[PDB]
Amino acid sequence: QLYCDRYLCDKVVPGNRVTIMGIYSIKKFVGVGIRSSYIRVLGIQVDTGAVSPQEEEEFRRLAALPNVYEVISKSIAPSIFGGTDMKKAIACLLFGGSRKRLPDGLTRRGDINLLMLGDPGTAKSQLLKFVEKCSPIGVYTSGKGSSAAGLTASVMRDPSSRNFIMEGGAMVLADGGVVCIDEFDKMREDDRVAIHEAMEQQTISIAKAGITTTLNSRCSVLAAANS
Amino acid sequence: SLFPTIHGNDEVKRGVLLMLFGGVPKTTGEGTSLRGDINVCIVGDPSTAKSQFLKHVEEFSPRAVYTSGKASSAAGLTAAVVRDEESHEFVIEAGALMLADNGVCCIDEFDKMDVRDQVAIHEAMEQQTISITKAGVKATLNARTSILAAANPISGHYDRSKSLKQNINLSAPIMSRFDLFFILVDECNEVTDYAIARRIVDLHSRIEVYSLDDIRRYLLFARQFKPKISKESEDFIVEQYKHLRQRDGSGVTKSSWRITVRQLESMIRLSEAMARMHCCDEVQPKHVKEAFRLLNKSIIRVET
Amino acid sequence: ESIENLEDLKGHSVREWVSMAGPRLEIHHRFKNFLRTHVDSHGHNVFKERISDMCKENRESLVVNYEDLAAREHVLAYFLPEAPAELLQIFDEAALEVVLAMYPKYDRITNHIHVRISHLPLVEELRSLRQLHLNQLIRTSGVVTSCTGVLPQLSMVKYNCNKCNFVLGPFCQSQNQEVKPGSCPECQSAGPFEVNMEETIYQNYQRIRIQESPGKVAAGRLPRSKDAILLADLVDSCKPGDEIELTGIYHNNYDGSLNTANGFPVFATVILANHVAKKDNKVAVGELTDEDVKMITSLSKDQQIGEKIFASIAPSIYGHEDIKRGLALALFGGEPKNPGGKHKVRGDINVLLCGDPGTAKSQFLKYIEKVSSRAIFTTGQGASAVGLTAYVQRHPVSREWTLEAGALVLADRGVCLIDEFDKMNDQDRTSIHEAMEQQSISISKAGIVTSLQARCTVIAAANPIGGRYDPSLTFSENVDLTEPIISRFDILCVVRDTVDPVQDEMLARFVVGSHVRHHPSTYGVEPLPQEVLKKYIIYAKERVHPKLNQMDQDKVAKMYSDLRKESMATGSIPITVRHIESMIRMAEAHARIHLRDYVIEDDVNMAIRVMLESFIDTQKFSVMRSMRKTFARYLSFRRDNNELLLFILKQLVAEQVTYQRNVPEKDLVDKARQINIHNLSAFYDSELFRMNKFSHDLKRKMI
Ligand SMILES: Nc1ncnc2c1ncn2[C@@H]1O[C@H](COP(=O)(O)OP(=O)(O)NP(=O)(O)O)[C@@H](O)[C@H]1O
Ligand SMILES: Nc1ncnc2c1ncn2[C@@H]1O[C@H](COP(=O)(O)OP(=O)(O)NP(=O)(O)O)[C@@H](O)[C@H]1O
Ligand SMILES: [Mg+2]
Ligand SMILES: [Mg+2]
Ligand SMILES: [Zn+2]
Repeated sequence: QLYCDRYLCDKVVPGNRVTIMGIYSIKKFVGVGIRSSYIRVLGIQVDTGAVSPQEEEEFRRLAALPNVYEVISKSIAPSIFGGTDMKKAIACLLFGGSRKRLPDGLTRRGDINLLMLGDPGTAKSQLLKFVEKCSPIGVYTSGKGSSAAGLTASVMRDPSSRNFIMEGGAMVLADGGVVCIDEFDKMREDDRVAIHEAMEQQTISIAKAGITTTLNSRCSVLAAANS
Repeated sequence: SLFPTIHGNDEVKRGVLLMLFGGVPKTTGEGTSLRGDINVCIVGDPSTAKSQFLKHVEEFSPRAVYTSGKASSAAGLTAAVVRDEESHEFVIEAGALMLADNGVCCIDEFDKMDVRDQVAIHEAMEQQTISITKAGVKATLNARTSILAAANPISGHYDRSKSLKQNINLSAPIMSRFDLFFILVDECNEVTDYAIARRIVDLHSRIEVYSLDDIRRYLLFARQFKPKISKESEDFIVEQYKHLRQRDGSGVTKSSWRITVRQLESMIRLSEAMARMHCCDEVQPKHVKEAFRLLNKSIIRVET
Repeated sequence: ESIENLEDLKGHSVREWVSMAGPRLEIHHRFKNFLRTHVDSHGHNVFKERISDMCKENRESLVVNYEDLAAREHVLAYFLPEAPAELLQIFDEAALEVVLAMYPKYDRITNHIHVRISHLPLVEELRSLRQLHLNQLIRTSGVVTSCTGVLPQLSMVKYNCNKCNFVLGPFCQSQNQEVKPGSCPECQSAGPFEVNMEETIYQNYQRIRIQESPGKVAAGRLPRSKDAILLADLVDSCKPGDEIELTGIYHNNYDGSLNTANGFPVFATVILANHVAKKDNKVAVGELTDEDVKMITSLSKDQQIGEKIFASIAPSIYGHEDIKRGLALALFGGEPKNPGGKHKVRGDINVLLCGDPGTAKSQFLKYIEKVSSRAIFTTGQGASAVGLTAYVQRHPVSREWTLEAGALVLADRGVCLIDEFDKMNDQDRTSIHEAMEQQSISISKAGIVTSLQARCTVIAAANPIGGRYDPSLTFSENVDLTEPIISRFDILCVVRDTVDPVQDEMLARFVVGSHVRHHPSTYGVEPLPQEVLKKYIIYAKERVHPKLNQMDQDKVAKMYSDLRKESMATGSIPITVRHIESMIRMAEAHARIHLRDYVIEDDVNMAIRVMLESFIDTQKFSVMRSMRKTFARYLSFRRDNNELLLFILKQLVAEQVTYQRNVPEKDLVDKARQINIHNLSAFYDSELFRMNKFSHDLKRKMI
């Protein structure tokens, strides 16, 4: 348990990797002489969006040089021999298109969904494991290890309050990023059905337990499967 | 004395008696067990005395269990995993083999199991354990049990022209588990029918060599003996098993039992059971001869 | 000063007796002397070595064996189970001031040392605990079902006065009730108080629930259970699912909740732990002695060590030398790595034993379960997808969703054994893909989105279609498994019960020999003892990390390429990189078997041999001749190389004799270390130099 104070609030979100500097201390409100412990945070360091001007100059130079597309394609999964067109597709997925809101209010998704069917032992899972690492927001899931609620969103009773509350699945945790669904063909059909709204409309509409909302799922789905 | 109601079938009575006496269980130097319990299967038409054998065994022995191949519970011959609402948590319901641990499990309708039981029977028969690994429970459960199976052949009647493998639906891995196979076929003999009717009727009228309590005491006393294997009996066993394998090699190309090391160990266990019956200090060549006689007749009547 | 005594005679009770100052000091001196004078059977000062091995790692906990405490000091062993808390406190003090004699600066590292008693002979079944065992030291065994987190518990608490700055002096916290001051001595205000959180001394606390193991006595009956308290360094000694062996004080206290529940003055009970072992991790690298390391490293010097290790796996099984070899390579395992810090590849080796009934496949799996630590066993329909990988449940007391370890997570650095693998359901069988290659188990369920580590070597056994393997078909044509699951197994093994009367005689004689040998009462090399093998494996998997620097890249690449070419025409599946990496892992495993820090050409040859022999086994019987000739001639079935060393020896002898007429073993091995022929021992155990009348002697070095 962590305690964040004043300007440390909302400095980090779920799914982030951090180094926490703080004071290990007891909460001070089975067994008798026991006290629960927590860390009073006084410094947060995101271990991996505010860029420095020097970094911005580097990024502008990278965008300006003529072979940046080939440079990015070579940079994606450099340990993986071959598969250069698939690496280029992964580059397009990572950078993504542009979301557009049209005059009648309808929105078009900019995210790119990429399926990799094929033979085993062909570095598909390794490419997914690279993309999870490389994307600014990235969540890796096994298809067989997933569920409809766990992918999109779960409704559960809050133990301390008796209300039903929302829990973000992988597609909410990866909002603004990439979902890497490995062994995608092993999912049951009813669970693959759950992601249809989130893949295209980029929303998760929920009507369960009297709570009714439309969460955002602005994310790219990168999937791998065997024949 | 143990099978007075049964008419004939002396070889089957002898085999089931040896099943009651059983072989010596052993542990290798590497902490890995060697099976001592034998397993006996009795295939026959529904009109024959196959159920009578199982009923007599379960009436006689203590700690034994009778069950059908089909389960009267969520757990069957082997354990199953069930929630209990006292915790809404998974636990294991025990099956018939576990209830028959360190005992005898009589399984009627052996051919009509569920797939879960039929697969778990592979581990239970040989390794004498049931290894459950599901949500909320991981357990290697003990099933140190001798199994007395009763089976129905396909189409009811046992077809002598077909082999035993063609008669029953038991897979080859299952058939290798059993130490003895016995065949009961309903002959149309007039004298046999009269003898069966007479035995039933005069036994039913009588109710108003050894008693079952005496046999229980002798069996419990005899099972404490752990016969060794004499050198001459070792040579007899290895000679007879080499002869058995080369005899099977003469017809291995056709569909056949395709004998394995499990039948060598079945021969060893049967000789040990003979020595246990007579309370001998070690297995003798005569015990090996009787064990090989029973086993070899089982081979021949399985093949033919 | 207080005078020494005969200890065993007194009018007091044992607790009162050892509490008194005189006998307390005598006990202290006796345990000090026992630590500083106890010796092994060979005469090694045991506790000097143990204290040095403790102070090196800063473990601040000294393990003592009862079975030699009783040998050295009788009365201490007498009082220990009778008054354990008092005697263990005295032992702690004596051990502390022995350790501060051996390492005087160790008080900088820790101010207190705990004596942990092991091999206590008064073991008790968990359901057999009674009032007779209260406040006595017991030993029990059971599976850990529940654990709290590691929590800080008050041990020496100072209270700030409720109305002023004063700190009320230290109160020693108990496990029965929260100790309290009552009223302050500087000013007699009373009632509530504040703990001084900075000056108060805390200790680690963890409460576990243990119950009887499922296979021990619970034959359809519900198992009994007890709570245990782990303090200080004993926390994190165990996790749920651990078959632990627990020594501790059986302690009881008043509990009003139990009183109202039962309607009687019923006292709750708990085990104050003093030692936690595990009944599967019978040996560990943290417990290996210098003599164990010395005899392990002496065994590695033998050139026959590979054959000895292979012969030492499942020694009660005749034949199946290829199976024993593959299982040895999997049991030792390769080296995991992450080149560039961005690309993981597994080090563990997976094996599949396919074949017909009555061929000891399940017996091999049971042996591997027994020999290897952190091993688990499962079978067919008994396994499930969820149980194999991981399961999400309502937590029993919190009722919030919690993720829990499955089979491959509980064996995260061990072996998962899956017997009768062909008979699983497809949804159960496909669940292990991620665990078998990516060595993680990724779960996205009920709000939990996380990936667990599953760095597990999977060894599986199966039958082909119809039970009996037919040589008329390839492995792929009669196994019924698919390519994504087949290709994840580094080693494929085929066993066939084909008739051969001489081999049948040998096998049957060995089986009868095993049956008569193990009464309750192809090897040619003799095995290691299994205790030695367990020590060897656990040493080699931690103290050795084989590196790779050169493996004849073009040779392996050519081998893999034409292996792919031949496989395209037939029925087993070398998917591109998995078989290359299987060979790399097997070379690393062979180096680990030989305790080599760096992989050599012999290890690479062994890996190539294993891969190619397994591939040849998967072919049709008619095709094995052509396939075997193809790989054997060109692709490095490097049996021996005696001719070069023969003519090198003859050349050196010819030059030497010519020089003499107008130390030869050194002259021989100099040219042998110059040319790439360095394994000269084969030349000395080969007849080629013998019929040329050459011979060797390690002392004289003349040839
Ligand atoms: N072209 C390649 N370059 C480098 N490594 C590769 C290549 N192809 C396969 N591999 C390696 O092969 C192993 C298995 O790769 P993996 O990522 O599982 O491929 P996959 O097609 O996803 N396997 P699967 O889940 O059965 O479909 C890893 O160690 C990869 O690094
Ligand atoms: N070469 C052998 N040496 C010693 N015992 C053997 C040998 N081959 C088979 N056995 C014995 O055969 C028995 C059955 O072993 P088991 O491991 O169950 O075979 P299996 O390969 O699993 N057959 P299956 O379960 O039908 O696939 C055991 O008692 C083994 O000791
Ligand atoms: Mg994959
Ligand atoms: Mg088996
Ligand atoms: Zn005050």
